[PDB]
Amino acid sequence: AKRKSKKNIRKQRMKILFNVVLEAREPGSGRRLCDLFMVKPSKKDYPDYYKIILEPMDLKIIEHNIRNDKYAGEEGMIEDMKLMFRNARHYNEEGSQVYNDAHILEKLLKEKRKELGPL
Ligand code: NI
Ligand code: NI
Ligand code: NI
Repeated sequence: AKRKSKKNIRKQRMKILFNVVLEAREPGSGRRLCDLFMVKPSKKDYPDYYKIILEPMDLKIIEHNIRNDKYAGEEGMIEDMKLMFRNARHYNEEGSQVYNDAHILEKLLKEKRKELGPL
C-alpha cells in the first residue's frame, strides 16, 4: 500500500532531477550544457582519459540506472551525478567551458533537490 506510492514518488523525483540537468541551457547562446556529459569519451580514441578517470560516468549510464530501478533513492542517483561532475572537473582545466558547465549543472541539481523538499 504505502510502499508502492513511496517508490513512485522517489522515481518521479529522480526523473525531475534528471530532466533539470538534461534541459539546462546557457543564457544568450541557448547551448545545452549537458552535451559533453551524455556519453563518456571513446577509450579507443582517448586512452589517456581512462588513465586519469578510473570510474567513468555519463548521463546514458544514469538514465539506464533510473529506468531499470537500480537506485534505492535519489541520493544514489545524485552520487552518480556528482561522480560525473567530479570526473569532468578532474580531467578538464579550471576555467574551461566543460569545467564551468559541471559546476553550474551540479548547482542546478542541488537547487532543484532543495525545491522538491523532504520526501
Ligand atoms: Ni589526477
Ligand atoms: Ni544494466
Ligand atoms: Ni558559481
